[PDB]
Amino acid sequence: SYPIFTVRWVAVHTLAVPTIFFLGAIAAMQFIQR
Amino acid sequence: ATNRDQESSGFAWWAGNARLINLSGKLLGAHVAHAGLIVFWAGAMTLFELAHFIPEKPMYEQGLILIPHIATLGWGVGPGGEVVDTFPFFVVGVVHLISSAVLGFGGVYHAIRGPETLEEYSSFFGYDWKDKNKMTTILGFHLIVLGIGALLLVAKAMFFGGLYDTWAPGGGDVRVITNPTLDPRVIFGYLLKSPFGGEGWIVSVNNLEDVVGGHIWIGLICIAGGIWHILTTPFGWARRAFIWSGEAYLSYSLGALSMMGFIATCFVWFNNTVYPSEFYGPTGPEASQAQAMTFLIRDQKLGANVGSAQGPTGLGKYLMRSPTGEIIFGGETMRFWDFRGPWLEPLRGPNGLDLNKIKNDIQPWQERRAAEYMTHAPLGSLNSVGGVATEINSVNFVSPRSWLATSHFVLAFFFLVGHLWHAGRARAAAAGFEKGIDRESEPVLSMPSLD
Amino acid sequence: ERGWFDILDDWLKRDRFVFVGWSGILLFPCAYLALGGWLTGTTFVTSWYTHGLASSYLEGCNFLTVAVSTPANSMGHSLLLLWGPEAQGDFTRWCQLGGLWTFIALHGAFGLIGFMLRQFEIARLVGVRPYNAIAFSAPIAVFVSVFLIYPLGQSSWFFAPSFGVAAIFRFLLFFQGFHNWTLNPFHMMGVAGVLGGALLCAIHGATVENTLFQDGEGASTFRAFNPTQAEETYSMVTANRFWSQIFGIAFSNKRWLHFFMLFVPVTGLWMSAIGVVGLALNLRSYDFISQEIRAAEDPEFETFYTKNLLLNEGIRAWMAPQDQPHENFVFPEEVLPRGNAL
Amino acid sequence: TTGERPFSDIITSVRYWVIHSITIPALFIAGWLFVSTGLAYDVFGTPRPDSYYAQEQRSIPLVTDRFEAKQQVETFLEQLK
Amino acid sequence: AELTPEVLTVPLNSEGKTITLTEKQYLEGKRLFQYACASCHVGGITKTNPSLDLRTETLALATPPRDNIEGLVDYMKNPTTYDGEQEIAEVHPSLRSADIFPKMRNLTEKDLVAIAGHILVEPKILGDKWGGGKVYY
Amino acid sequence: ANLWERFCNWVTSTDNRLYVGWFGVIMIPTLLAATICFVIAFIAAPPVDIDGIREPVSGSLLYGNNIITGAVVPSSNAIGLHFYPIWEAASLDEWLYNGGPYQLIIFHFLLGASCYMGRQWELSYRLGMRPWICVAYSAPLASAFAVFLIYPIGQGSFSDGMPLGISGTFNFMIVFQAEHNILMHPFHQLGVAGVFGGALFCAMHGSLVTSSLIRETTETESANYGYKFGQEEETYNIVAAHGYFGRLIFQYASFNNSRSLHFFLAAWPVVGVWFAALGISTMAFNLNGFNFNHSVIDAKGNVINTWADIINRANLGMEVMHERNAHNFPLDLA
Ligand code: CLA
Ligand code: CLA
Ligand code: CLA
Ligand code: CLA
Ligand code: CLA
Ligand code: HEC
Ligand SMILES: CC1=C(/C=C/C(C)=C/C=C/C(C)=C/C=C/C=C(C)/C=C/C=C(C)/C=C/C2=C(C)CCCC2(C)C)C(C)(C)CCC1
Ligand SMILES: CC1=C(/C=C/C(C)=C/C=C/C(C)=C/C=C/C=C(C)/C=C/C=C(C)/C=C/C2=C(C)CCCC2(C)C)C(C)(C)CCC1
Ligand SMILES: CC1=C(/C=C/C(C)=C/C=C/C(C)=C/C=C/C=C(C)/C=C/C=C(C)/C=C/C2=C(C)CCCC2(C)C)C(C)(C)CCC1
Ligand SMILES: [Cl-]
Repeated sequence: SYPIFTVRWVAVHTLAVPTIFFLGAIAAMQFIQR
Repeated sequence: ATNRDQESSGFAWWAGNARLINLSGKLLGAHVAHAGLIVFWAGAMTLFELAHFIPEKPMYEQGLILIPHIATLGWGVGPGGEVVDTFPFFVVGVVHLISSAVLGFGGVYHAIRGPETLEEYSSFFGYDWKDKNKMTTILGFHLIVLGIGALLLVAKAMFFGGLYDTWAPGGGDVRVITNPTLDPRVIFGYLLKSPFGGEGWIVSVNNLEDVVGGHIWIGLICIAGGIWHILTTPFGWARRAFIWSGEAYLSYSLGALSMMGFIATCFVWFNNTVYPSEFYGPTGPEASQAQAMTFLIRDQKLGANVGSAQGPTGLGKYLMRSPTGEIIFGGETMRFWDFRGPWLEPLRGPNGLDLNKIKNDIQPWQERRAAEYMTHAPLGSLNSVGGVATEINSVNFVSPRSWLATSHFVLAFFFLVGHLWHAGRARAAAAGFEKGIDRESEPVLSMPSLD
Repeated sequence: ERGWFDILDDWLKRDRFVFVGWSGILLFPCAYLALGGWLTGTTFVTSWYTHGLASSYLEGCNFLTVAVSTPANSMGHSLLLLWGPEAQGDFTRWCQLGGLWTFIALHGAFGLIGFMLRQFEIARLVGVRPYNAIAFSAPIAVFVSVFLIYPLGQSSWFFAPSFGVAAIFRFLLFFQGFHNWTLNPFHMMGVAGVLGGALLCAIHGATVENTLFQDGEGASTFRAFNPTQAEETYSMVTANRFWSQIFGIAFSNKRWLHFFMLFVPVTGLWMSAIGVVGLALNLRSYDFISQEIRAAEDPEFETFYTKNLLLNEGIRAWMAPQDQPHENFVFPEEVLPRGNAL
Repeated sequence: TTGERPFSDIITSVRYWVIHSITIPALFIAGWLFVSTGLAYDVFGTPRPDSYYAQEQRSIPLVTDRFEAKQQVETFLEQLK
Repeated sequence: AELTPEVLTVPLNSEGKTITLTEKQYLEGKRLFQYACASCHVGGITKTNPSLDLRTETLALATPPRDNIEGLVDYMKNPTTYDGEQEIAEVHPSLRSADIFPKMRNLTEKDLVAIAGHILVEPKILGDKWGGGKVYY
Repeated sequence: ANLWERFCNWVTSTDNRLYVGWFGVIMIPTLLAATICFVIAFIAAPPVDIDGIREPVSGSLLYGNNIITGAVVPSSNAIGLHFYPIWEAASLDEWLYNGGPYQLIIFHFLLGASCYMGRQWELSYRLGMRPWICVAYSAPLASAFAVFLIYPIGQGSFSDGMPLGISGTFNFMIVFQAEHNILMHPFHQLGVAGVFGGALFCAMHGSLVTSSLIRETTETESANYGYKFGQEEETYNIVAAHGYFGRLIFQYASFNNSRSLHFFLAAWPVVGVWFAALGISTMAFNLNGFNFNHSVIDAKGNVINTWADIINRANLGMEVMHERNAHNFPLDLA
């Protein structure tokens, strides 16, 4: 009934895809020791 | 699902607990379940404090707020406030934790299993908010309970080991209170003191005899009034002054709690008798006076005549006169000359600080105590870096007096907002316009214009 | 004529979950890049070579202390294009030299233009008057005056605000110490507009909510409103009588009331922007000459004005060596201004 | 409504979660590895804890020229032994 | 820059013998210094008497010299005034006065060495910041 | 109709041009007293020894101040938190030297303004209104208590209360930053969100309602004449406003219920200013902003400065210079 790939789909993923990658990068930083 | 949606009850989910107003049985459960939460926290937090407690560190260096309450009552501590036995702290924690399961059990039962309303089930436990006789009777029972509670503190002080007395000769110790103050001129004279500097209203109580005798008076008063309110019903003048409804009664209590929270804020901030500095750290006034004492001692040891040292402003560098003549510490701490503490009073004469005692009678334990309190002033950051806002990281410290005073100001403030919210709503609901203005009966349309 | 331009126009203006429009060709890349640059920079990029500061989660900063910092003072007002003569196409050097700051500020400027074109574009399609776009001129005037004009009057981008929480706090304190910005009547007007705007926001909302008509039976009054109803949902007449008798004066025209709510904060922000334009040239309201002449000659004359200048003097001397490392200030202990004891 | 499938429809559909139970952790782990391999340091030019200063120096490697700024940073980076 | 054995090498006594601490000793010294000393000595100053700091140059001119491990360990057992003339255990924390300074009751000899080591290494790291006060914050 | 019932009916009458009411019976005399003392003191009061060090600060117009530098100066640090009414002074000249007027103004003002809040409740009850306008006023009122009463209590002196003047306010703010790092306190940050947000939503609501006014006038007249006081029908199209703002963002980020929209307008600034007031009130007991001074350390142990450390440098400059003759000992503990 509904399409899958719309403008809203692109807008959602340009934000959500880097967010998750950044959250993993920042999670790893909590174990860096000087 | 009796009254468990917005259509049946009229209250949306975010005001869902308002659906309980006329469901005394579920309302009983909510109250009992919640008291279990209070008793749970008391039990659990004590155990957490105990597990994290090192007896060689001062309590106030360890983030403790509950163990200091227990130690003040005389359990676990000896001379100087040194911890001699942590088992009482353990007992207090365990018993509160175990009791919360009993309360949680009853709360959950009444909330979801028992009768939703109690009026059909029992007329003794049933009540109607508008029944002025039943409401004052329930009030009377709880006054008798509170009165017994105040008498338990007297029993501990007079018969079961006593209380920790920061003022006791020889550095502070547990002491049995044998002659509590009963003179009503003393006890009620505290109530008529100004709340301003040098007076301090009831926050100024500074000896355990007054503390204990005040609780004797409070115990009798609560028991008597409790019997009074069981046997009587509100008088005609009282009937006309109040709103008689559940929300109204809530709003009055919210006002009362807000007032008590503000008083407790000032108590922990200024009083060092029922909040001994050995357990809670110095007061703000105390640490500021202690700095002046520390440098007076240092400089006098180097050969300064501190009585005659003129500071840059022309006022004494170490000592000056208060606006009424008393000899007091100089510098910015001139504002704190109302401070009284056991480490300072041996230097006090009839005219205030006595220069001969300062020159000759300062004992090493006083220098120790002043350096300790000066370096544990109640200043520190939200992430618990101790000291002035410009200090570097190193010292993990925020005084218990700051934690207890800030938390209870915030709570008291919101409880005042709650009083205004619910008192204003109670009034509007009683009169019938808490849902808005009737279009066909808009009161302003029947009033003469202003101009 | 239904050429490709008109077909493109059709697709851009489709009623979808996120409207696009012609303005969206400018708005969306520039907004996304400015936001992505700030998140990239605050997560991974240092300020060590431009400021002597750590400024990223990677280095151990937290949400309050991360920033994308301004470039080094030696860059002047360089555009700092990735392909320009400073970075020379080297992405890593570009980051180390402060290229992300101009990247964010410039894409942000064009993003803001794009947002305001979007307000015009949508307003014209729906058929409303474009007052929302007009009100948005005030955030744009602030952004352009603080982030672009102010550093362009100064020696370099370095003295622009850096993009971070604590870095902005440093910017507030720099403006007190060096510009005496609290004394500036253009700032004062901006304060009045912001605080008066918040005041109007609170009072209008509370007044509506407490003069509601009973249009339903539930104790939650929110349900008793229908977006297409013709009637006012609250009593303007009762509201007017309440404030007339509480305060002396009240609104009586609802169109004036809501124009005024537009007017007050928008005007305030515009006033503050003019003052910052003056600070670009150091054209400060720093002193009252009459106060200084008296205080120079009369060492017993003291006001809160002279007290605050002493604080500004402390700020300048104690923060300048670290805050301006390219100047190489060496201030021996003996020259630092300090009161007694502290 | 504007025609796209409702969000509540999508995020309660098994197929959404079949796909995203993989794509979400995969991205998280890529981000973690970007830091844990040390790649982030070298892409952006950010100092490691042991490379802010040389062992005995206490001066910042501050950039002071506009058009030789690139060489200045490279020179500062050499001097880390 | 790194915390190297060179940094961690400090005078053991006045005769010029050195001792090299481990990183674990240094970090233990830091934690114990914070536990027992920093309330008055944060950053190498002395809040209750700012005339005396913990700079090595100041410790060198104490009597007896305190710019080495043995001198500092002795100070924490039996502290004296700067000229050595008087014993100040009654007002300064020490092993001799662990009854009245209870935090000293659970310090062992090994701990005193680690605290001492922290005090001698920190100036090699921080330079003027150590003992310099707010001017160098 | 006895004389007490007559007086009560006049006091509570909804026909007075300005409502009096029982709160107004306390409000009117206390606000008059504070206002008259303030005006006289601002024009003509002699210098006041705010910090107790016999170093009087000039606050009034006749003693060399303009509108921007003038103030009613807080009472002396030597008084601390003692009550200092006129009758505790040996003379008016003593009372003026020691900052007597400050105490009289703020005590009467705080009483009057609390009664102003009660009066807002009281009139809503007489007119058949809902009662919570006074809850919104509690936010600015709590703030006045914070800087005039609570902060003096915690610091132990009314000499650290906010001065009653424009430059005096700035002095208070700067010293507050030095002593509590208020910028780094989340309650001040929530307060900034409250008033930045409140100003934003103010301009938002004003612009959207204005954008959707229903054409009722010609171009040569003010559109404000298109609304008539007391008219039954709404004057703008909220559906058109929602249709615009929903497309500006997305549909579900926009209000179409005027009641919940106006509730949001009330709540956002009021809640934010409550936090601001609680920030001042809890920093009165020295629970200060986040301290990240020297939080970032390199492998060797060198301090790596952050923007937080640059803020600390500015705070230090404020600290060492404020009240330059008032400190004899190294720590400014209150
Ligand atoms: C202390 C906090 C507290 C307490 C004691 C209550 C209590 C109650 N709420 Mg309220 N409520 C609260 C907070 C609280 N609420 C909050 C924060 C909100 C906003 C979300 C609400 C919103 C709300 C609404 C909208 C409604 C209520 C209702 C009720 C009543 C019936 C609930 C029910 O039937 O659920 C049934 C739920 C279950 C059977 C699921 C599990 C519930 C049990 C009790 C969990 C207990 C777990 C515990 C660990 C077990 C310990 C056992 C051990 C002691 C032996 C009950 C008296 C209802 C009411 O008024 O009825 C007339 C109702 O409609 N509440
Ligand atoms: C003993 C105290 C007490 C009691 C028994 C009540 C009881 C009631 N209140 Mg009142 N109220 C109180 C104090 C109290 N209030 C205080 C102190 C305030 C000021 C804030 C209010 C302000 C208030 C308002 C504005 C309203 C009520 C309403 C009500 C009714 C519905 C409540 C409900 O279901 O909430 C449901 C509970 C929730 C929705 C949860 C709220 C979540 C809070 C905000 C989180 C707080 C953060 C937490 C402390 C820390 C963070 C936690 C996080 C990190 C996880 C109920 C009769 C409603 C009413 O008028 O009905 C007649 C209503 O509109 N109350
Ligand atoms: C009277 C309340 C009170 C007070 C004064 C203290 C005080 C303390 N606690 Mg305790 N504690 C409490 C309640 C309290 N706690 C409660 C309710 C719990 C269960 C959650 C705990 C569980 C607990 C643990 C597990 C620990 C402490 C610790 C401590 C110490 C350090 C505190 C800290 O670093 O905070 C950090 C500061 C914050 C987290 C700020 C909180 C901000 C809140 C969310 C704002 C809420 C505002 C308001 C309520 C909401 C209004 C909303 C509006 C819309 C109406 C300090 C002595 C520590 C310690 O040293 O133990 C020995 C520790 O480890 N506490
Ligand atoms: C203030 C709290 C409170 C109140 C007013 C009530 C009231 C009621 N309960 Mg509930 N209940 C409670 C708490 C409460 N309960 C708790 C804590 C539990 C778990 C133990 C229960 C578990 C419970 C069950 C399983 C049942 C009830 C029932 C009832 C109803 C009949 C009770 C009766 O006639 O006993 C007669 C009076 C006594 C037997 C005297 C008991 C004396 C106690 C046990 C000794 C301690 C007294 C002393 C004051 C305690 C101090 C506690 C304090 C330190 C906290 C009545 C409405 C019954 C019901 O709902 O019927 C449908 C029922 O079946 N309750
Ligand atoms: C929880 C405690 C509590 C509560 C809620 C009540 C509630 C009530 N009492 Mg009861 N009472 C109590 C405890 C309580 N009482 C105790 C312990 C005793 C024994 C001492 C009494 C003895 C008693 C008597 C003799 C009477 C009541 C009456 C009443 C009713 C009228 C209350 C009223 O008008 O107060 C309003 C308060 C006043 C009118 C006091 C004067 C107003 C002053 C100026 C306010 C001062 C405020 C100021 C801020 C004070 C600060 C502290 C101050 C001490 C310095 C009300 C139902 C009346 C009644 O109807 O009996 C059936 C009544 O005649 N009570
Ligand atoms: C405050 C209650 C203190 C605590 C806790 C610690 N020290 Fe201290 N220290 C303090 C003072 C007032 C002085 C001067 C004593 C004098 O009159 O000479 C000192 C001195 C020292 C020194 C000598 C420094 C010098 O330059 O000679 C040292 C080495 C020292 N203190 C070490 C030290 C240690 C290791 C501590 C924790 C176990 C410690 N101090 C705590 C005040 C206080
Ligand atoms: C109603 C309701 C509600 C509420 C509820 C509640 C609130 C409840 C409570 C509950 C509770 C309140 C509970 C409790 C419980 C408890 C318990 C269960 C305990 C146990 C204990 C133990 C087991 C112990 C142990 C130990 C010991 C003995 C020793 C030491 C160690 C230890 C700790 C291990 C809600 C909101 C959800 C909603 C719905 C409705
Ligand atoms: C314990 C103690 C003590 C004692 C105490 C006491 C003895 C107390 C008492 C107390 C009291 C005894 C209190 C009281 C209170 C009261 C109140 C708080 C009141 C209120 C009122 C009101 C609120 C009213 C209102 C109104 C009006 C006014 C009008 C009409 C209407 C109405 C009713 C609303 C001492 C200190 C010695 C010491 C320590 C301990
Ligand atoms: C720069 C640049 C660029 C770009 C980039 C980008 C575009 C990026 C993006 C990025 C991104 C896009 C990122 C993101 C991130 C995110 C994050 C990191 C988030 C986080 C979050 C959080 C953390 C949350 C929190 C919270 C809050 C806030 C509130 C609510 C609650 C909670 C707690 C949840 C390019 C290549 C073009 C070129 C070169 C330069
Ligand atoms: Cl001082």
